[PDB]
Amino acid sequence: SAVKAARYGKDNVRVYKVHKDEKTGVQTVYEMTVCVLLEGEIETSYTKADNSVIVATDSIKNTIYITAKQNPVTPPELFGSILGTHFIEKYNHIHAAHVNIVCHRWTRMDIDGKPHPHSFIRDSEEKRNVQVDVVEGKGIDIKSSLSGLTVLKSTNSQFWGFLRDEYTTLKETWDRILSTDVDATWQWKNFSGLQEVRSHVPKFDATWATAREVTLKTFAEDNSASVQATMYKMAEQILARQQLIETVEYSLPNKHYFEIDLSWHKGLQNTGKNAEVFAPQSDPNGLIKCTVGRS
Amino acid sequence: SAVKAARYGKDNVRVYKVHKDEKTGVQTVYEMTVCVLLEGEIETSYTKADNSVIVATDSIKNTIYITAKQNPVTPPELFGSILGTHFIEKYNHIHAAHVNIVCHRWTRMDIDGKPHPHSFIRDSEEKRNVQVDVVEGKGIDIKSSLSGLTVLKSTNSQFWGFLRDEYTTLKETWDRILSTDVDATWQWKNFSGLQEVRSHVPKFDATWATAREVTLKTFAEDNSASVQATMYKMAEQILARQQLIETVEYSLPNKHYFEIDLSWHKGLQNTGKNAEVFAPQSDPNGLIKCTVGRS
Amino acid sequence: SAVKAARYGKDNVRVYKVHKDEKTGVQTVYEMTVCVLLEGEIETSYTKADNSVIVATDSIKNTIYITAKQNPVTPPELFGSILGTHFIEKYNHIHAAHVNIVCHRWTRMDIDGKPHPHSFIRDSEEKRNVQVDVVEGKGIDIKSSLSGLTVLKSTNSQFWGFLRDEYTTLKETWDRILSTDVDATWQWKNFSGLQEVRSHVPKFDATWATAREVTLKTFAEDNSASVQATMYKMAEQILARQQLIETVEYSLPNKHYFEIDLSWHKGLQNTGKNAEVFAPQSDPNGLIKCTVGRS
Amino acid sequence: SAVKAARYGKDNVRVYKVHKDEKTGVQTVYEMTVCVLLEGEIETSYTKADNSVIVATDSIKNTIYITAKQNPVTPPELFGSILGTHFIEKYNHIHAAHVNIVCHRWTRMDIDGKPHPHSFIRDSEEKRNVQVDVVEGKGIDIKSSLSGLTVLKSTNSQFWGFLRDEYTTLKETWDRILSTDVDATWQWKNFSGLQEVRSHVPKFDATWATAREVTLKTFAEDNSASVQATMYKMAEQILARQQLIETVEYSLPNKHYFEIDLSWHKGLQNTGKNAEVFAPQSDPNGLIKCTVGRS
Ligand SMILES: O=c1[nH]c(=O)c2nn[nH]c2[nH]1
Ligand SMILES: O=c1[nH]c(=O)c2nn[nH]c2[nH]1
Ligand SMILES: O=c1[nH]c(=O)c2nn[nH]c2[nH]1
Ligand SMILES: O=c1[nH]c(=O)c2nn[nH]c2[nH]1
Ligand code: NA
Ligand code: NA
Ligand code: NA
Ligand code: NA
Ligand SMILES: [Xe]
Ligand SMILES: [Xe]
Ligand SMILES: [Xe]
Ligand SMILES: [Xe]
Repeated sequence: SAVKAARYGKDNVRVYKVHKDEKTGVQTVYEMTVCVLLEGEIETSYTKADNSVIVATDSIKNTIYITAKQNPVTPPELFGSILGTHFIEKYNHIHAAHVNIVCHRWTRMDIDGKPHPHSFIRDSEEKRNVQVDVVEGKGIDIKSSLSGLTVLKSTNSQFWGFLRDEYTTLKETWDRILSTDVDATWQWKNFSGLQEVRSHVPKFDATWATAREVTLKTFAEDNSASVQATMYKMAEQILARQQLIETVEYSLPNKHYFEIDLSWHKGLQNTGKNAEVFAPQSDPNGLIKCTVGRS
Repeated sequence: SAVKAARYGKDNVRVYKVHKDEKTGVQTVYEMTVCVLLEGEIETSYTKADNSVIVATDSIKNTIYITAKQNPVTPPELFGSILGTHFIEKYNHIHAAHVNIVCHRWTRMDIDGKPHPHSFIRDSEEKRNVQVDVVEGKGIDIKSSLSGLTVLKSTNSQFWGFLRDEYTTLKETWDRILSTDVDATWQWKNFSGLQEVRSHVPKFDATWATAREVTLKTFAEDNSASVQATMYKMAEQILARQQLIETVEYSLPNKHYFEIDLSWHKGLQNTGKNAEVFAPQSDPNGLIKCTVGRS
Repeated sequence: SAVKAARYGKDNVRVYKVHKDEKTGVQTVYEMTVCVLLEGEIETSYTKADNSVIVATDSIKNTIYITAKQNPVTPPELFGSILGTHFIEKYNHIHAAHVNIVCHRWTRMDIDGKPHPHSFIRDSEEKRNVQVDVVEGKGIDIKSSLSGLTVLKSTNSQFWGFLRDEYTTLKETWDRILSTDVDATWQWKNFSGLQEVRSHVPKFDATWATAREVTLKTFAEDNSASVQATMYKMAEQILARQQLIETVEYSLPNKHYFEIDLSWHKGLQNTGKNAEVFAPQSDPNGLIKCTVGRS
Repeated sequence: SAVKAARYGKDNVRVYKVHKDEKTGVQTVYEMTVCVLLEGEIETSYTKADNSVIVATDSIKNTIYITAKQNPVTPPELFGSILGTHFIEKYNHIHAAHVNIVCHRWTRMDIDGKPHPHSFIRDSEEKRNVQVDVVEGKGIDIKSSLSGLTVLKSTNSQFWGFLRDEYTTLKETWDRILSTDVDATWQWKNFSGLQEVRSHVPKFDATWATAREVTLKTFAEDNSASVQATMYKMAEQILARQQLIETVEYSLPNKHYFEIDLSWHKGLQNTGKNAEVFAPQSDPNGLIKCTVGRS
């Protein structure tokens, strides 16, 4: 037997950083969860109990804190690239670093219509994420994403004209609830290294903001023919607005809300046009995915 | 042996309701999770296998949907009171109903600066809750609450002057991070029945809004001497603003963020005045509670 | 306004302890999660920012580790009583300690039919818990429990003869699946103090074992007329076997498994006597509680 | 823009099946969670709102229940292969089916030393899983796995001789706790179709059992030089025992238990040879992976 693939490192490293503006007194906080996994010439730690090739995962953890101390942590695409580059440059025998970062929301509070200088609220479990793969001699591959964005529209969703056979019971509908948790990933063109990532820094926040805005607007305004059709419209628009993106991937659950027939009880009408009370279903759920790229 | 206490019913009943304004086309959604437990002359179902006294939990579930169809579901204090009253009035041998309601946020989306007529976002896992106890001959006891409101301030929190003995290692501090998840409960004076609850209907939303606003403002503005001192200030203000509240209870975790000493690494300064990078601690956590009532 | 009630302390303190037998080489591990909340003359920390009355929650955490170092941690009833007593005796102004302990399973592995000396497996998320309230001048109140014991029987459960009215759709049944997660609590007679708790030490593990065995046997053997009837049989037997228990409380979800009618598809028979494939329901669930005491 | 990849289907489909032996009266239950995602000529549902190509996810759900009714559900490798084959054969334009199955434990209860005929216990959250990819013209690819197997050994784990540089604070150790949650996946050689999968049916349960046994024995008996070294030993043995496996992958968290220095308190000795009480760390954690194949 032989080692075909191996990676190891530290997961679930929680990091908080504060920036203090001395002029204005305004403080800004960042909180992330970081995972770093390394690859390289490390097979002998598995096969021969040779620990000499291991950069201890505890040291990886230290490195994350030190790197956050000495560098900006925003945008996360830049921080991840710095962190990944560090490992492949510092260690001769490490040839790839894989960095995943989940950014948690700390949104500045408004108190009496004014932005507070040092108080923050977690407005939703929506995350902004990055996956950065730094591979020696092959540059930096970055996938950026938003996840945990939960939305619902109460009308202007339809689903009819699907295949009907002996396995089908679903009725066609011209008016239903549509609710989902959005997972959207945009993959950047490969970057040659840290200098190139630095040169595009302003595009990272702007593209995140565009992806979010396009997702919300399209969801709200599309008279949706299906999850498939609506999500494709989202991805098409993101690609049109940022030339440095190669692909956009969406993964969307269809979180079902079922009509409840109450007619057994005194002829109460609660279906079709009269539907007011619905039963949200925890499971099962549709799951629809698509990756859209350029012609 | 004897039955000393018994209650039974249906938990985790998810309910969604939509209101459609025909004039404006505007839709408003409500989504809740409901639990109803009943008490009464039901001991024989336990001791004698006498099911004749059991209102099936499946029927309780049906009743929740039917009641939501025929009544407003907002404010939840009113809906819970209607639901609880139904059971004690309908069934001679049922003498108490305990209704818990968790309201989930569906906040109307703003698209291009305008409120969308039928699209909604889950902005945070913060909940608004009620517990309604309807007891035959003893009226209606309502506890209202907000929970899952997660906040952090990066300065203007202190903690010094605590007891120091041979079990103490904690250093006094004049500048720390304070972060918590707020659980706040206000208990209404007992209501004689549904007519009285209906007469106070406008106070329920207003008091929730006041409780939330007081919590946020006090947290942000208090130069906090301790969690204890800050939370007391919150509760005092809520009681001053709503005479129909008897008690206010807060339960607050102290979610710790630890300094990281980096001096071992090239004398890097990251403690005290130089602290920028911190390690959020998942556990353990302080837990501080208090119930404040009137003199 | 006035402080009506207050308690504070440290939650989620994870503790592991190992015992090493030098003679046999056998090691035994214990892992717990501990919460300690204190009450006493501490109102001024809330009302006057007087921290002098506060035993820091960080010190409480230290005390838990120190106490675990110097004392046995098993049975948890004894450990909790030692820990709670410590606080009320050490601190003049602290008059109550509330200690909750969750014990996690680390079951010794059998390798080739032999018990391994130092290797363990987490066989299920079932917990053994205690709640210990130590109140100065009023002794020690202990509630012991097991929770997270998940069981299912595929037949020998019935449910018929319940109340039928205009809210009822549930069909009577003479053969159904019954599945639940068992939460069972036995409350000990009040103990005068630590000496008395020590004198009953062997009863704690034995009664836990009896409670577990009675629960499992009764569940498996009862041709169940309802959850209510079966759980009462459990509680009755536990009270008969341990005179030092005053009350037994059970809280049992009814985790529903629904028949699936497949007759629409080529007349396939999958209901009643022909039911083979079922749909487990995540929610809603019945919830049935009862507290049984002595005549 | 163009669709580069697309798949859609139903996730989180809970299924329970009972087998009743009429001769012995013995019942056996199976409970699973199933996900089925399809690929094929379905791009037009995304790009042109052409639902005619969509097999509704609701129909996929129906198909899972119907297939479970008409076929054995064990071993899951066989059930998944039947289910995946169904979709590619039934629908001309569907060319790939991806089936994931999580099997939940329902272990027969022993009551008074005898196996009970119809009562079961969930002994741990350990799962047995399969991923089956059925691709038209390319056969059936099966990955089998166990996950959620949580173990700890209190000694006979070491970690020394790792790289030490200016980022290292970790002390070398010759005696530590090792605890992990095991995720192990074995990938079968490609099968030409359902006939071939059927011909190997007895190997599926046997290989699962072997993988489990090897994992437990090696963990318990290895005087571990590192997680890396121990896991490699596991994978090597599994490959030696089943020639039809091509690769074995392990993914293992290193769940840390930290010594607690208590010397500040009356010189109490709780480190090194005197370490008895430890602090389990919820995060961060090491994460170590490896894929082992044949020379
Ligand atoms: O077994 C281990 N492997 C590792 O790679 C490591 N890094 N720190 N501690 C460790 N333990
Ligand atoms: O055992 C049961 N008890 C109940 O109270 C009930 N209500 N519906 N089904 C039920 N089953
Ligand atoms: O605000 C606080 N209150 C407390 O009681 C405490 N104990 N340690 N740190 C603390 N902070
Ligand atoms: O939008 C939808 N897409 C689908 O593929 C589907 N299948 N059932 N309902 C559905 N809704
Ligand atoms: Na390198
Ligand atoms: Na009544
Ligand atoms: Na005292
Ligand atoms: Na096909
Ligand atoms: Xe969508
Ligand atoms: Xe606070
Ligand atoms: Xe039961
Ligand atoms: Xe391991």
